[PDB]
Amino acid sequence: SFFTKLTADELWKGALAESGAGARKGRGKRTKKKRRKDLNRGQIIGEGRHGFLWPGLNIPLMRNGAVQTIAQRSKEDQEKVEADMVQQREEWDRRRKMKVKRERGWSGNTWGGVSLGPPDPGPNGETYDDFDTRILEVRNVFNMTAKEGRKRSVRVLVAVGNGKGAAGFAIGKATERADAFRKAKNRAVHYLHYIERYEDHTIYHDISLKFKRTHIKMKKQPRGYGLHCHRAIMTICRLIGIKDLYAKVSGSVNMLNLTRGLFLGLSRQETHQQLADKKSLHVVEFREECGPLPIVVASPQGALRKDPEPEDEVPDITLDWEDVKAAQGMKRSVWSGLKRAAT
Amino acid sequence: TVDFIKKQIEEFNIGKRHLANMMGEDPETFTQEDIDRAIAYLFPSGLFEKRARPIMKHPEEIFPKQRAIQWGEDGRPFHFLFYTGKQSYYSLMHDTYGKLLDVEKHHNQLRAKDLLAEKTKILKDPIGSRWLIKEELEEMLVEKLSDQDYAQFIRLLERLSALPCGATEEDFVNRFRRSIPIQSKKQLIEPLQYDEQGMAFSRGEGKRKTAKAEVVVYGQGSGRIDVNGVDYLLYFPVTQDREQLMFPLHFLDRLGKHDMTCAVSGGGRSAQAGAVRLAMARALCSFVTEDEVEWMRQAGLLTADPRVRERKKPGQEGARRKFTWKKR
Amino acid sequence: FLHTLNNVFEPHVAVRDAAKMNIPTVGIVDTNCNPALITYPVPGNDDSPPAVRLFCRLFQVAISRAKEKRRQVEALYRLQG
Amino acid sequence: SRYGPEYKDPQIDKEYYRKPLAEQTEEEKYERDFKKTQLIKAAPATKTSSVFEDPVISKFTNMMMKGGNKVLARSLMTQTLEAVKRKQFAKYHAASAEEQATIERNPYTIFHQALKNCEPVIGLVPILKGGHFYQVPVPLADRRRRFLAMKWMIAECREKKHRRVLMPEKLSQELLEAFHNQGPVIKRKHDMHKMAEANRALAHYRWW
Amino acid sequence: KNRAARVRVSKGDKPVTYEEAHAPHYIAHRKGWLSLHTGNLDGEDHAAERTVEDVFLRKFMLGTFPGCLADQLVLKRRANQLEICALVLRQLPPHKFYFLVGYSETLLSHFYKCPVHLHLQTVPSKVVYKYI
RNA sequence: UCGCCAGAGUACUACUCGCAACUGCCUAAAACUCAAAGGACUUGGCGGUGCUUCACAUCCACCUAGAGGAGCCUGUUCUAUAAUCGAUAAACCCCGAUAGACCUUACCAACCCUUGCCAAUUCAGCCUAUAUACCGCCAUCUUCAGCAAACCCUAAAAAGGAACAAUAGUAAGCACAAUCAUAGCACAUAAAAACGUUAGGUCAAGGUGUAGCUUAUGGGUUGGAAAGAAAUGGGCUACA
RNA sequence: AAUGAGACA
Ligand SMILES: [K+]
Ligand SMILES: [K+]
Ligand SMILES: [K+]
Ligand SMILES: [K+]
Ligand SMILES: [Mg+2]
Ligand SMILES: [Mg+2]
Ligand SMILES: [Mg+2]
Ligand SMILES: [Mg+2]
Ligand SMILES: [Mg+2]
Ligand SMILES: [Mg+2]
Ligand SMILES: [Mg+2]
Ligand SMILES: [Mg+2]
Ligand SMILES: [Mg+2]
Ligand SMILES: [Mg+2]
Ligand SMILES: [Mg+2]
Ligand SMILES: [Mg+2]
Ligand SMILES: [Mg+2]
Ligand SMILES: [Mg+2]
Ligand SMILES: [Mg+2]
Ligand SMILES: [Mg+2]
Ligand SMILES: [Mg+2]
Ligand SMILES: [Mg+2]
Ligand SMILES: [Mg+2]
Ligand SMILES: [Mg+2]
Ligand SMILES: [Mg+2]
Ligand SMILES: [Mg+2]
Ligand SMILES: [Mg+2]
Ligand SMILES: [Mg+2]
Ligand SMILES: [Mg+2]
Ligand SMILES: [Mg+2]
Ligand SMILES: [Mg+2]
Ligand SMILES: [Mg+2]
Ligand SMILES: [Mg+2]
Ligand SMILES: [Mg+2]
Ligand SMILES: [Mg+2]
Ligand SMILES: [Mg+2]
Ligand SMILES: [Mg+2]
Ligand SMILES: [Mg+2]
Ligand SMILES: [Mg+2]
Ligand SMILES: [Mg+2]
Repeated sequence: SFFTKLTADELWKGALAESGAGARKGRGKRTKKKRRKDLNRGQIIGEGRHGFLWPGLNIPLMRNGAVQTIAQRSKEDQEKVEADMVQQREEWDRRRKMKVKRERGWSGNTWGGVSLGPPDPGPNGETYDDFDTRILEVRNVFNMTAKEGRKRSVRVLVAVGNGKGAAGFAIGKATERADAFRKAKNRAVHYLHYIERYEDHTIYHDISLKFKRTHIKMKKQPRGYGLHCHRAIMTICRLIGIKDLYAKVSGSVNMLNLTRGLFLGLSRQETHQQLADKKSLHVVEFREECGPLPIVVASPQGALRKDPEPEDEVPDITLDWEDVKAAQGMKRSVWSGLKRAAT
Repeated sequence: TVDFIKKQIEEFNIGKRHLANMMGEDPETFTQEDIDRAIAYLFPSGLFEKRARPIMKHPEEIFPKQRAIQWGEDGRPFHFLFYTGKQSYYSLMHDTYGKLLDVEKHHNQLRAKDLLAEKTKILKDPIGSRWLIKEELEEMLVEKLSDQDYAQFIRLLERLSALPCGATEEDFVNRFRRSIPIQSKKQLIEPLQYDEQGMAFSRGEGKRKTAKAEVVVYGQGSGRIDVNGVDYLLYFPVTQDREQLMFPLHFLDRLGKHDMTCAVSGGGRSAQAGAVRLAMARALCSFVTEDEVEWMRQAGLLTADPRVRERKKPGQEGARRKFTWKKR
Repeated sequence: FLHTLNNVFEPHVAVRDAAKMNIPTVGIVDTNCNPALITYPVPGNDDSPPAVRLFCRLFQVAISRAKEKRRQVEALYRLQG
Repeated sequence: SRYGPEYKDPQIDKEYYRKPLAEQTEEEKYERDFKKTQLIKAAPATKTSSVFEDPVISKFTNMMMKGGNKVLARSLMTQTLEAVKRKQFAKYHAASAEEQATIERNPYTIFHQALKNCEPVIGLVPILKGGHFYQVPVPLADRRRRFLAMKWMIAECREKKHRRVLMPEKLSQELLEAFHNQGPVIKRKHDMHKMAEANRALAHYRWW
Repeated sequence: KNRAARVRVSKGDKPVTYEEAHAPHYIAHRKGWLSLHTGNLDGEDHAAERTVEDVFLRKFMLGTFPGCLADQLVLKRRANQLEICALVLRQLPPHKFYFLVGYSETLLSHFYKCPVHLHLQTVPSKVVYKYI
């Protein structure tokens, strides 16, 4: 029955059954990963159960200048050699069950907040080791096809940043999740924004914007209290470099709109120097802990206007009801003042 | 890949020297045709694909034409149309259009001076001139083209060629001209043969539907045909079969002016009758003037019949008929 | 850009793409063009043949002088040391 | 089809080539036939330049053939023309002075004339409209009328003939019957005219 | 769809050698026969014995050289001597190759009662014809 | 500035006030049930939707020879016997079989054998169950032209990506194409035909996952699987 | 030309 035997690749290609019709449209819900074991991982050409020492294969051909001859092995010696092989195989099994504990994202199973390392180098040889990327949203996308039917595709939305004020985002979609990450990282560095940071810890002024159907409001904060924002905003803020911010999200909480709305609002930020130039007047910062000391932070380069600003007795500004309610001390929710973990 | 080509060139010359040394010929005249017959002998590869046989030729002819480097060390492109995607095609278009303006400008000056010294040389019908094929043109510009681009380029040449032609322009145009082979349907008239005091006898070959006929016609005898040593009337009882033999002779009005002996083997009665008919038509071309030979072709006498019995496909009752198809 | 519009009266793709690649553009803009993305717009006429020829010649001498005066200073630099 | 699109139908008539100088346009037709170097198909076995053949006879001979017996079909057609000739010769002898130069003794003339009287003038084709079929008369083309006349001749002599009477003699009788406008085939032709005339108001259904 | 001795297309990351890259209908058109002998001629006998011996060598050479075999063997039968041509990767030390060469030549000669020739050509890795 | 809106179904309903209404109008809940209901959009399929164009064995018009009727041969279903299995819309039905008197043979009835083919083995052996675990080898849409990977674009991207007097796409891989075979070419026929669809067919070519048997679902000997009430498919010979 | 789908994501 020697002719009845087959090749190792043929046997494993059939035993695994990873090419049939079961694994096409989710028909196979086994959920247990069948593992293929290479039976040639441990090989000693010449070694056998009977224990024959063939000169040339296992034992050296020449011993002390004399060529060895064919010889057998002692029963006790052969037992020890066989005991060595089985322990090696048991060790291999122990090194396969264990799995590397990946970085903990926003949760234990989602990919939100998981870093993928530095982006791939550009075609010109430029290397980006300072940039870091984070995953914001992974979602399976299905499409209806004439032949296959449900064509499952994976799209991801990642953001990159160096921590010095430059960051960007992009979306990458492919048939495989592994290929999806690669496309998202490379296309991210092509779209980069520069977000001005007042003293490299906070935005210059409070920002209120409405991107499509997403209402996001951000407020300036001192150095002590920082990074109290949406868990997706915190991921972007750490990449940009902002370390003190408060943000409240109202309306739709879609990840794509929130990311676009945040960058659009931050890219529209106005600095003190620009405000001084367009007004031709000095801007004075009144620190509360420094008393009534008039610290000057920016000066209008060029002509200085001698005409003071017209003082309006009652300013005409649009106030948000949430801001006034909190200021007067009427927000008594059981979630606003809760103690949380570190930033 | 310039260096790789250079390495192939030098070792091919060295390899040619070794082949000449082992073949025992003169290495100075070891031509490519000699190399092909030498390789076909040392390595007798039996394969039906003509391109799959072992080859050893000039690396320039083997390796496809490669694009040269388009920019210097500083990155500046050498040509001024490199940013158009297809520099070679558009440069040719730019030069071709520029020649048209120069011809128009030159013709305008000639009209001002009241002189017309140019003539239309587009008509090259006796030579058999045809424009470049798209595949041939792509191998001249070393760049891929499209059907829309090819048609535009050819039509532009027609405008250039329809204008008065200059000496420089014709040299430019003639690079885009190709000559077709000689086209003719005249047959080769076999000269008459004389043998052992026999005058005006010719031999013809005919074959139709697995039946080969050998007919030799004597121009000095009366009207009779001897097939396989027996009279044609006995050998062809069917009226239709004997009508086939009449068809060549009757068309030439020489039914009784030729004595023939025939030898036909294989096939049925009609296959032999058709084969003998074809052989006589080819054999009688020697005795007939050239003008009526053309008339012979127009009647279908000289054209062999390509209709042969087809095979039987596996899974079918016959050559085309299939088994009964029960829908349910 | 001697003409910022294509043959279908739409803004040229190169105008938008150049801004993406951060490439400054000097283009002649007609009365129906969009000078928003062009960093050095030149409001003028791009249809009459005399206008088009004038712009080409002006950029011919501007380039030639730049090429020549680059060479003249290089010659002076070579004899400096 | 082993013949490509370039191949054309050969010309067989010898007289077409022997007198070309009396016309100019026809000269341009065949001088360019070979000047264009167009290939010519092989001569068919059935057709020949013999002056004693006739195209209508070959088509009629082919239809009578069953299976692949061309010799038997040719033999039957030969006897049928002979059978008609014998009957016409016999009737000529037993005739008066004025009757002698009335009878036609040419079987080819009789055969050509017989078919030209059995051809229907207007045919019928079913048309589906409103879930029902209406027999709508149509002006059948010449080739269809010529083909239909031959089929009626073959169908009549094959079906309602006696077992003893031979095929060549039975067909000979019908040719004479059709030559006098009194054969059953002529009756069948009139019957098709009866149905076509009755449905004369349904001709508006057809759209061609 | 035909599946006899074919490798299916899977993106462009799986290398294929020349033998495996051609469908079986290309035999005698693009690639020759891996074995040549007189048994399958027109009027020659002794065809079944050659076939079974051929199959055994396909299984013996594959197991004698585990992993280091590149592709299929080539078997040539001249007179009564048997020639085996193989492509072997650079896996075993040259001492082991000569040991196996001597072991194979002697064992097969005394089993089929005919002289055996074993010629080896060594390549750095499997030769790739398409994809990759 | 006024009116109206607090998940869906129950509900333009029950009860209540007013009304020339009396099967009515207006006002308008709850018990209970569900974890959704609902707006817009994208691709695909489909349409007894419209417009234009087209079927060279093809749908109609139309050509020739046949099946369905009878005998016989053979294959299924049903009937029958103690007495296989598998195929069984197109893609089953002279099919696995280019092949069964014993053998083959896997079926039945009896009668024997328990390291029971091999060098060894607390192991050999299984035509035992699972084609819904599979490799192999195919059917099929199909002589349909589209599939897949790299990359770019879209005031966002579910997805889509062409205008030649060109308006966002690019170059390669597979398939078609070309080439090769049928001893000239041509034509024609063969051969080819990707990614997928039908959990299509095949544990009974063979191998093998999982489950089962182990003095028995294993091995051997002898004898025997009859029979056609009836129905049907594909064929041969005819009805001259 | 009326009807049909169950334990496929
Ligand atoms: K659609
Ligand atoms: K039948
Ligand atoms: K038995
Ligand atoms: K099994
Ligand atoms: Mg399968
Ligand atoms: Mg967890
Ligand atoms: Mg939500
Ligand atoms: Mg037939
Ligand atoms: Mg204008
Ligand atoms: Mg609300
Ligand atoms: Mg409710
Ligand atoms: Mg109502
Ligand atoms: Mg009511
Ligand atoms: Mg109430
Ligand atoms: Mg049909
Ligand atoms: Mg019959
Ligand atoms: Mg019957
Ligand atoms: Mg029957
Ligand atoms: Mg059965
Ligand atoms: Mg069954
Ligand atoms: Mg059993
Ligand atoms: Mg299946
Ligand atoms: Mg949109
Ligand atoms: Mg592509
Ligand atoms: Mg192509
Ligand atoms: Mg050929
Ligand atoms: Mg062909
Ligand atoms: Mg085929
Ligand atoms: Mg092909
Ligand atoms: Mg199934
Ligand atoms: Mg089915
Ligand atoms: Mg089944
Ligand atoms: Mg088994
Ligand atoms: Mg079974
Ligand atoms: Mg098993
Ligand atoms: Mg038993
Ligand atoms: Mg019946
Ligand atoms: Mg059949
Ligand atoms: Mg008989
Ligand atoms: Mg019902």
